[PDB]
Amino acid sequence: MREVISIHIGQAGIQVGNACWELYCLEHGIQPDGQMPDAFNTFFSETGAGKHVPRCIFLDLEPTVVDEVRTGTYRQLFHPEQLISGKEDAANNFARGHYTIGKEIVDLALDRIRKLADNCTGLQGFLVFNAVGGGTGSGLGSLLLERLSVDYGKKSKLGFTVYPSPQVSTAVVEPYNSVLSTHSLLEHTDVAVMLDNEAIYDICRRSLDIERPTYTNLNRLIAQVISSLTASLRFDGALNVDITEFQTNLVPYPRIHFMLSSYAPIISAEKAYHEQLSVAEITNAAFEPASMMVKCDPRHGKYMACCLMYRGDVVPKDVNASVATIKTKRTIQFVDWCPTGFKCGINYQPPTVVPGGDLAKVQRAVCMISNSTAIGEIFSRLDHKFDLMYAKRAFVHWYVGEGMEEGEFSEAREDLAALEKDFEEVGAES
Amino acid sequence: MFKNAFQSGFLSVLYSIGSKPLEIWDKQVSNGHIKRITDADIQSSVLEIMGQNVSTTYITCPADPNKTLGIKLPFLVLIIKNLNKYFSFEVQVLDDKNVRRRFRASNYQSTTRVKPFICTMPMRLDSGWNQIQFNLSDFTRRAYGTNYIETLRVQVHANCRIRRIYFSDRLYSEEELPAEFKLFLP
Amino acid sequence: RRNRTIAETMRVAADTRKLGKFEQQQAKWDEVSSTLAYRVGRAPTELAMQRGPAWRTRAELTELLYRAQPRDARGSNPDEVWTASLRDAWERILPLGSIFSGLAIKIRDRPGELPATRAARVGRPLDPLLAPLGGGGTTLSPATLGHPAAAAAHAQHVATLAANGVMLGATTNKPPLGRSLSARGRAWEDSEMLKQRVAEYGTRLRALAPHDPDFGA
Amino acid sequence: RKERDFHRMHHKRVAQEKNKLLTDLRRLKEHYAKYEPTILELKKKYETLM
Amino acid sequence: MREIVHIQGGQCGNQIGAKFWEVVSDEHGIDPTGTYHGDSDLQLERINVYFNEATGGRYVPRAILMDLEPGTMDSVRSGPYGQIFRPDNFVFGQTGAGNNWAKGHYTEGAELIDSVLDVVRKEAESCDCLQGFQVCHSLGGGTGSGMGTLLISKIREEYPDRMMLTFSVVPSPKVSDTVVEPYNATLSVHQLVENADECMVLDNEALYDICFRTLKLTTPTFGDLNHLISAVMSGITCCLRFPGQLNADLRKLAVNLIPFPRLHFFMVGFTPLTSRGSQQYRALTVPELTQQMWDAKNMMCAADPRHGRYLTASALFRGRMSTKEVDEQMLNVQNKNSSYFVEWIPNNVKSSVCDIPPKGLKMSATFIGNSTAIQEMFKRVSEQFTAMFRRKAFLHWYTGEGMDEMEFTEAESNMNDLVSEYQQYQDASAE
Amino acid sequence: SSGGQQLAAKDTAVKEARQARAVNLYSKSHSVSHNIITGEPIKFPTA
Ligand SMILES: Nc1nc2c(ncn2[C@@H]2O[C@H](COP(=O)(O)OP(=O)(O)OP(=O)(O)O)[C@@H](O)[C@H]2O)c(=O)[nH]1
Ligand SMILES: Nc1nc2c(ncn2[C@@H]2O[C@H](COP(=O)(O)OP(=O)(O)O)[C@@H](O)[C@H]2O)c(=O)[nH]1
Ligand SMILES: [Mg+2]
Repeated sequence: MREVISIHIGQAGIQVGNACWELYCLEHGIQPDGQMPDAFNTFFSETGAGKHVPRCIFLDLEPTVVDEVRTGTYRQLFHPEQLISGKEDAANNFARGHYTIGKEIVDLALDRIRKLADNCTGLQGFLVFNAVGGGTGSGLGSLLLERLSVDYGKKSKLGFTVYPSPQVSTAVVEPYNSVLSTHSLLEHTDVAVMLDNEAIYDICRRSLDIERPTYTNLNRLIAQVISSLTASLRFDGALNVDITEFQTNLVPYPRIHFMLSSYAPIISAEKAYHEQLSVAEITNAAFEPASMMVKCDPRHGKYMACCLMYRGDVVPKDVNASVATIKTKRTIQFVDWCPTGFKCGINYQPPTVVPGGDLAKVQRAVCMISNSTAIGEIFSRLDHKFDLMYAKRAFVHWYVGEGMEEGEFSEAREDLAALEKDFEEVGAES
Repeated sequence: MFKNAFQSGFLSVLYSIGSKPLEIWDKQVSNGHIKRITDADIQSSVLEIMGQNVSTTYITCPADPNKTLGIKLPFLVLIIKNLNKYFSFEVQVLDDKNVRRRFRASNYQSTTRVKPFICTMPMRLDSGWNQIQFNLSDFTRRAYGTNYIETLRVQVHANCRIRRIYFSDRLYSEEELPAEFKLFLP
Repeated sequence: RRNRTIAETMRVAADTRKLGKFEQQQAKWDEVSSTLAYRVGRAPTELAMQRGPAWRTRAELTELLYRAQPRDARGSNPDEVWTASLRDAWERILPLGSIFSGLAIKIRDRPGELPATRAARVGRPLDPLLAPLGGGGTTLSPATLGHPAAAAAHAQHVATLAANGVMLGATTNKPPLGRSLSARGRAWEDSEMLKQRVAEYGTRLRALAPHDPDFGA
Repeated sequence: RKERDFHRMHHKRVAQEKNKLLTDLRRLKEHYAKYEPTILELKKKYETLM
Repeated sequence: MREIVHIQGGQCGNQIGAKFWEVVSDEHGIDPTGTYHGDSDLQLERINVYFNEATGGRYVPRAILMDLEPGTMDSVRSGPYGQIFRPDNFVFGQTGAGNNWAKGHYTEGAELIDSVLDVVRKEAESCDCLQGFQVCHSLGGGTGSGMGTLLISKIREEYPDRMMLTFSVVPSPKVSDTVVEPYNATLSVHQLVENADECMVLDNEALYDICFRTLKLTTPTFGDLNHLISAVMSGITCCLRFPGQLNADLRKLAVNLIPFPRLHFFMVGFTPLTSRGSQQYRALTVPELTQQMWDAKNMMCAADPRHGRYLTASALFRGRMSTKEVDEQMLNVQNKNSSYFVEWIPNNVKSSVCDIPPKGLKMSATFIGNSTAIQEMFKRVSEQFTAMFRRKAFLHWYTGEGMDEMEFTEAESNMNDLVSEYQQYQDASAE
Repeated sequence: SSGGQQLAAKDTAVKEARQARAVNLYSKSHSVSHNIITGEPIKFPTA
């Protein structure tokens, strides 16, 4: 049976998962008590008499975001052993999350990963939610994904990493923890989908017409992306597009596996009635650079491979007629060696809406996961950011004293140049 | 067979020139033909195997499937002409652990594959005629930890022109080659 | 150097072009790799186009590790282990749907042996870019696991630089040269955690796979 | 002026981190020096026992 | 007593074949439960061609369903007319091939081939006098294009005297539904030229134009295209199941439509299609169906038949019609535009009639065409191949499953050989 | 026994759920309310 295991690492991992697991409960009707009043088998496992538990572990070194779930409205849904906590946090230190503190808690993390994998019949993949700009989200996630590649082979890893923006970020040492995590997210993660913070702030500011939203409103429509890409396993549709379709169709070369994300209908309640949710409208709106969840200009680069995840009353013709107009437009440039660029998945369920959420109840939706060479421009922003800070070796003795040698920064930065030189290698026309 | 009849040095297993070339070799054809043709450059009668399918037509040295062959020599030398077509030959050996290991070289593959029972090999050849020096001991030592003892089966299933396939103890060039083994005669 | 139907004239000489297209494609790939390498500024073996054998040997390591794990690392499922081991045959029936219109998944999994269609250790001895590796293939020994020579060379280089006391990230005017993980010995295969896992599962790994072949010759 | 400021900054930082790691070595020394008298007396007890 | 084994591979093969058994059950009167409720004896005269009689007098289809993902069989089984099939015939996997030809044909599909071939051998040996094996699958995917062609190669070795009717959809020209369409299409066509006896070519884009221009369906659903495809499949086998003045079985079609052993790719089309706004104004006669038969817009193939010459075309007429109207209309279509037909085969048209029209129509016809214009389809996919092949893009997923890169060059050099003989037969002239 | 009657009731509930899912699949697998090929109305097939 289709069965996924999701891992949430770091303070961004739980808070996205809090918004994620709010949505999967309403999709299958699961109450916060954990009782439904066969499609639930992916993200939930039946337990005893009518009780369903999530197939997830919430691990974080800091106990603040973990016990908030333990005292929250979902205190009966999660297994108490699944919520793994620690004494002290990594405290924005990649060396603390990977060498000193992260060694003791990763043994208990794999004890429940093994327990979750044994109970379910067929694994389909791994869904990791973390922020590479933090200590636990990067350092402990680097060690955890290193375990999962060396132990659980041939099962794909879906990476949803919150990534720093050049315009604004909320930590001084964002360049270090993100550069040091680049080695782990290259070799180990099979599929990595990028997310950026204030690129999705502008989604709320412009599309949702809200001037002052917060992290709670930020992560709810992240869960819209996560649920839409996994919705083909849960519910029947015209084109059943599973997890293993993403790895076989969105990456041509095994280390350039970085893809974008974009949700097409992002409209409020009062804007929903005036505007006509046409399939040609949402497909045009999805490919618009404004609707991307990371700051990329697709005009700068070329598309490599695009996956389209349609939901609701989408007939298989309007998906074809809308995307045929996409190829004819000049502003959407594809790479020369990939004539067959699109992957279309059509599902048969409208997206659910949470009570109190900003998003309106819409008949149709598009979630596009696309590979582009403009994704290399994100890492170029972090490149000069790292080298200017590393020139005077500021904020280094925190990493040096916590197990790491000073040389580890050198191959980590020079690993990032291998990622940059790969993107402008594959973008070169022949 | 061929265990008591052991000759020092070379041991010719199949020679095309003679009153009856296919003296010990079994024959098998399917949408193909076996044809003794005198070629152009050598002007000598050589056997030819042709077929539209590689795996269908073959000739095997042991005629009965139950019977086995024995040569203790670690070299197999075949003189074949490159037809710019598929070639394929297969040699089965008995290793140290009394196990049957089949080394099977072909022209239609570029990467070698080592399964626990059968190893598959690429073959690249020059333009015209050629001799191929299949080193039994070296190839079985590279493929597996065991060492060569004897060769049980040799079988060409290909589109080729064969003459002078034989077994050798070690590499022997033209100036120390015996009288009738040349095919070049300088 | 220097009567029959059209279908037969195609079919007779078709296998010659079957041969010829591969060396035509190999020459085309060599010139594309050289032009791309000169355009982007890296070695031809360093290029992203030539990462196929690395993914192949990664797949072989993962499959051998999964088939040579112990029972508890593979899975401690009480139904799976017991109902697979109820007799000499190892098959489990996985029900799907209700009992009325039900479907069955017949999982067959024999421990300690690779499947016949999966037991293959594939390497390439003809592509020249893997000549320093001596034939890109799967190695199950911890000493030769991954890329050991380049890792040792990089370790010697960084030890020599540390002993000489030079500083490398001093200037922002000089961008670093873009070498790959396989060049630094920091690929997936060269991980210390595969090293220790293969070391701890080494005996049954050699039970499944008897010898690591050297594909150079 | 800027170039000498660069090199004196680097010399200062390397000297500071050398002193920090030296003090860490001092702390390790004084922390594991306590295991020496107990192993001395236990070895003497072993020798007298044999 | 002639009888066809149905094999449905992949998401496309299961979804189309679910709709295919809807027509066949309705034509033979089999209810949703499976029991016979026909109103004519002629339906029950030949049921053993597709159905096996079980307990209670209900009939189970002779269909074997295969896919490596359990999602597709849940839709087939739980859907309407889904209880007729046998759960033992639902031979299926768990891991999922996932659009990869290497996974379906070499590694992951191979552990299920010994299971699917066991239930095909059971269905083949139990029944008395086989015709062939009708297989419905795709070519852009990897689970049905991969595992299906492994069965086709394997079932040819076991039964070499039986035919292989393959209904394979191709990549669309305007759109790609999977990113690896040129990889899977070229690697499967090469596996079909030497194995499949005769091939029917379909695509989504040609059926989209049919549903919009002629049927006037502005929102043609996923099963509306399958209904048009299912009507073609029943039209191929019409002379077997029902009598007629000129019966033509599967072997008569292939001995007529195949001049040379590798020119066995055909384009198809169902003739009596009209919208409800124009149903009451259409005069359904032999000239009216023949006018709609030979039109390019009625074909279910992306290749435009005006570009090349029809080497051989066949039509499987149904309905109480006169043979002379069938005779003189197909004589007239050759003479009016003889440039669009080949010249060295006289009498290109294979005409046959079946006296029982389908349910709801007084007259119908199913057209088969061996046109050399279909070389434009293989030229397009090979053009998409060399663009993707020259950079090794999306190639390590194929070679990571033990596949050599020789099979890529093996595949397209048979594809290039296939398109080369199509061009040379069109250019060739007699005297 | 009462367990047998309960099993029969559970089987009937399973049949009702399968009928509902089949109705959903047919209703959103057929677009227009009329047969595409022939003049015939579209009905859910029951027997
Ligand atoms: N999208 C999203 N990102 C968040 C959210 N909360 C925090 N983040 C990101 O996470 C960063 C904050 O540090 P974290 O990575 O969460 O810290 P951590 O993972 O717990 O690591 P330690 O604090 O050292 O234990 C911010 O820069 C944000 O970019 C959230 O609710 N939604
Ligand atoms: N006409 C038609 N085409 C279909 C149907 N289902 C899938 N396809 C085509 O099949 C291709 C994708 O095949 P896929 O689902 O990946 O097959 P799989 O790999 O075997 O699972 C697409 O190009 C679709 O257009 C169907 O019901 N009808
Ligand atoms: Mg934290």
